[PDB]
Order: sequence, then C-alpha cells, then structure tokens
Amino acid sequence: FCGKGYHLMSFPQSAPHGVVFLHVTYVPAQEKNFTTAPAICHDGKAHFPREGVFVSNGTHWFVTQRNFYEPQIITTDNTFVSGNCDVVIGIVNNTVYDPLQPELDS
Amino acid sequence: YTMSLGAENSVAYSNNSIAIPTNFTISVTTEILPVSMTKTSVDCTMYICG
Amino acid sequence: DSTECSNLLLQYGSFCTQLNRALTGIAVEQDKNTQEVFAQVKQIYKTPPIKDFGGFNFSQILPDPSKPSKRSPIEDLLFNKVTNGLTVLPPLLTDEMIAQYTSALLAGTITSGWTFGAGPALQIPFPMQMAYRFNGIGVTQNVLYENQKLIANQFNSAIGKIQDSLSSTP
Ligand SMILES: *[C@@H]1O[C@H](CO)[C@@H](O[C@@H]2O[C@H](CO)[C@@H](O)[C@H](O)[C@H]2NC(C)=O)[C@H](O)[C@H]1NC(C)=O
Ligand SMILES: *[C@@H]1O[C@H](CO)[C@@H](O[C@@H]2O[C@H](CO)[C@@H](O)[C@H](O)[C@H]2NC(C)=O)[C@H](O)[C@H]1NC(C)=O
Ligand SMILES: *[C@@H]1O[C@H](CO)[C@@H](O[C@@H]2O[C@H](CO)[C@@H](O)[C@H](O)[C@H]2NC(C)=O)[C@H](O)[C@H]1NC(C)=O
Ligand SMILES: *[C@@H]1O[C@H](CO)[C@@H](O[C@@H]2O[C@H](CO)[C@@H](O)[C@H](O)[C@H]2NC(C)=O)[C@H](O)[C@H]1NC(C)=O
Ligand SMILES: *[C@@H]1O[C@H](CO)[C@@H](O[C@@H]2O[C@H](CO)[C@@H](O)[C@H](O)[C@H]2NC(C)=O)[C@H](O)[C@H]1NC(C)=O
Ligand SMILES: *[C@@H]1O[C@H](CO)[C@@H](O)[C@H](O)[C@H]1NC(C)=O
Repeated sequence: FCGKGYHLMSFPQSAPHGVVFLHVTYVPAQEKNFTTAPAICHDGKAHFPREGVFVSNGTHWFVTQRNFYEPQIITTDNTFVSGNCDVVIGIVNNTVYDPLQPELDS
Repeated sequence: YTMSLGAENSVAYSNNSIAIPTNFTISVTTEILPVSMTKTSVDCTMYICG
Repeated sequence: DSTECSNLLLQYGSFCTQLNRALTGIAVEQDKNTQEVFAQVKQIYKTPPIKDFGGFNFSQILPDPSKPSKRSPIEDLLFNKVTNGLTVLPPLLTDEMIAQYTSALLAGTITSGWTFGAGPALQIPFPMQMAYRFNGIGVTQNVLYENQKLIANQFNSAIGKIQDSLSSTP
C-alpha cells in the first residue's frame, strides 16, 4: 500500500493536479542460508523463541530476529518452555544457557 | 515474440533450511496519484446559440 | 457499405471518433486491470519437486502436470463452470500465463512466506511459516507445533470441502 518492501515512512509532494508520495521502505538484502529447527530440546523440555527464530551455521545453534541476522546465545530469557520434546516434530537437541547459573556457581 | 512473464527463480525449499537477511537497503519509490481536474464551466445558452 | 449514409454521417462530426476512443480506453483498461491484479511479482517461482510441507497438501491448488493447460484442479473446475462492425480483441495475457502468474504467487507464498512480496524470496519451512502466521494473530508458536498434524488435516479437509462446494453449487 505504501511502496514495495516493508514500509517505514512516506513524504508528500505537491504536483500539478496531483500528489507524489515518496515511500521510504526497508528491503532485506544479502540473505544467507541457515539450518533451522522449530524448537530446542533441553532437560526434557521444549524451548520456543519468544520473538525470533532458531538458526544454525553448521555446528552451533543461536536465536536471531526474523528480519535481520543477529545471532544471540539461546538462553531462558529469549525462549519459553511449553511441553516436553515428544510432541514437536523436528525438535533438535541443544543446550540452553542460564544466566543465573554462574551466579549460584560462584 | 511471446512475452516472458519474469526471470525464472526456483526457491531452494527444504524442510529444515531458512534464509535470513544480513543487510538491508533503504529504498525510496515514487507513487503518482491524480487528485483534481481542471474546473470547467460551460454557458449552455452561449455555447449552443451565442 | 452505404456511401450516402457515410456522407450524411460526416455532417455530425467526430462522434464516431469519440465512441472509438472510449471503447479503446475501456479495452486497454481491461489489460491494465489484469496487469495490476496478477502481475505483482517479477520472478516466476516454482515449488520443489518433493511436496514435503509437513503434512500440508496443496495438490488441489498447485498446477496439474497431467493437464495440457497447466491449471490446478480448482482452476480447471472454475474454467469448466464458466460458459456489423463488432470485433472482440483478445486479452493481452492468455489464460495460461495468468495461471502461470497464480502458480508463481502460490509457490512464493508456500516456499517463502511473505518475504517474496517485500523483497527477495527467503525460503522458510512451511510449519514455521504457519507458526509465524499464528504469532501474527496472537497465538503462541507452541500451539501450532504441538497440533501440527490436526491443523494439516483440517486444512486438507477444508480444501477438499472447497472443491466439493464449488463442484456442487451452480
Ligand atoms: C558458528 O558460529 C560460532 C560462533 O560464532 C563459531 O564458533 C567460533 O569459531 C571460531 C573459529 O574457530 C572460534 O575461534 C570461536 O571461539 C568459536 N566460538 C565459540 C563460542 O565456540 C562456529 O565455528 C561457527 N561455525 C561455522 C561452521 O561457521
Ligand atoms: C536427543 O536427546 C534425547 C534424550 O536423551 C534422545 O532420546 C533418546 O534416544 C535413545 C536412542 O534411541 C534412547 O535409547 C533413549 O531412551 C532416548 N531418551 C529419551 C528420554 O527419549 C534423542 O535420541 C536425541 N536426539 C538426537 C538427534 O541426538
Ligand atoms: C542456499 O542453498 C541452496 C542449495 O544449495 C542454494 O540454491 C542453489 O543455488 C544455485 C545457484 O544458482 C543453483 O544453481 C542451485 O540449483 C540451487 N539449488 C536449488 C535446490 O535450487 C541457494 O542459492 C543458497 N542460498 C544462498 C543465499 O546462498
Ligand atoms: C551492507 O550493505 C552496505 C551497502 O549499502 C555496505 O556498505 C558498503 O560497504 C562497502 C565495503 O566496505 C563499501 O565499499 C561501500 O562504500 C559501502 N556502501 C555504503 C553506501 O556505505 C555494508 O558494508 C554491508 N554490510 C554487510 C555486513 O554486508
Ligand atoms: C494430497 O491430496 C491428493 C488429493 O486430495 C491425494 O491424491 C489422492 O491419492 C489417493 C491415494 O493414492 C487417490 O486414491 C486419489 O484419487 C488421489 N486424488 C487425486 C485428486 O489425485 C494425495 O495422495 C495427497 N497427498 C500427497 C502427499 O500428495
Ligand atoms: C526433513 O525430511 C527428512 C527426509 O527427507 C527427514 O529425515 C527429516 O527428519 C525432516 N525434518 C523435519 C524437521 O521435518
């Protein structure tokens, strides 16, 4: 409706008997392949991303936002737990880091 | 010639692979929309008969 | 072919030119309408040869290779259910190319989500695309993943009911 791509903002310009809209939009570029999974199996529990998506560069699993590649460590703060690992089709095994773990470790 | 609808592009679909963008382009596009016309009035008596 | 009639018709001026120009405008407007509706992608996408979409069946909407017209069964049913100076101009886009455009749109929305409409087509698994759509309507991803078989069965049943309802209603 407001240009091709993900619309950010627009500018109006007067024209003889008309209007010209300059649509400023966000276009994704330089995409890269990653190996993805619906959920992460850890401690007999299924972890799902709160807002992002699980990606793998070949050996390590990360969670990133869907529209830009920004890999972050899979923790309990960016994932939520629902059910065990027996129901979700395609769940993979990976560790889930806990930020609280070094606090009681020390 | 018979027209080509578009350049062929086969998306590499598989059940466990995703494509994530690593960059972006800020694209500005133009959209021209007419708003009004010339306001014309015709004197019917003068036009037909003068 | 009456020359006296045309000689008398020339007294009325450019009425015929106005009528021809209006009809020409309508005729190009129809092609513009088809261009705006169907030609919204400049890449012709195709589905993979293996139709593994996590239990989701799209055979009723994907093109049938057995048919020479390359139409879907639903599109084939839709085409079956529709039955002095005059000329009929052919449409600029044939039915085969409009079917090809719909096939490209279906392949893009199945294999790439909504990414192809906003930029380059980024591949994503279909049970993940569905989960994204679930998150769009405010339902958590887990609900989709846990009940993926039931949702796929319901979707296939609904698509079959659509074909049956179109085939059974005049
Ligand atoms: C996937 O990304 C991870 C994290 O960026 C990579 O792990 C790093 O690999 C480099 C190269 O040997 C090491 O120096 C770093 O110490 C590693 N970091 C961690 C946290 O282990 C991993 O190698 C990448 N895999 C591929 C196939 O590119
Ligand atoms: C992911 O981890 C689970 C849990 O350890 C693995 O499930 C085990 O699979 C072995 C091999 O068949 C069985 O003998 C165990 O009894 C299973 N344990 C449970 C709790 O189900 C699963 O195989 C692992 N997946 C991968 C790909 O390594
Ligand atoms: C992600 O991986 C796929 C599979 O290797 C890549 O798709 C191939 O791209 C080459 C380059 O033109 C084609 O010749 C192959 O036919 C493609 N394979 C299939 C199955 O279509 C894809 O290009 C990769 N994506 C990125 C961004 O590198
Ligand atoms: C993202 O794309 C931008 C292009 O808009 C890249 O910026 C260019 O980077 C090259 C490499 O140093 C420079 O020579 C160009 O002058 C840059 N262009 C502009 C407009 O700044 C940017 O590097 C890309 N980033 C990544 C991570 O790929
Ligand atoms: C997808 O749906 C199609 C049609 O609903 C299935 O095709 C049917 O398969 C059965 C079993 O072989 C046949 O008896 C029917 O005649 C087929 N219908 C048609 C219209 O051809 C297909 O099996 C489903 N699954 C897959 C994986 O394609
Ligand atoms: C993807 O398909 C392969 C078979 O080609 C299967 O072994 C694998 O488990 C599937 N993965 C998912 C996540 O469905």
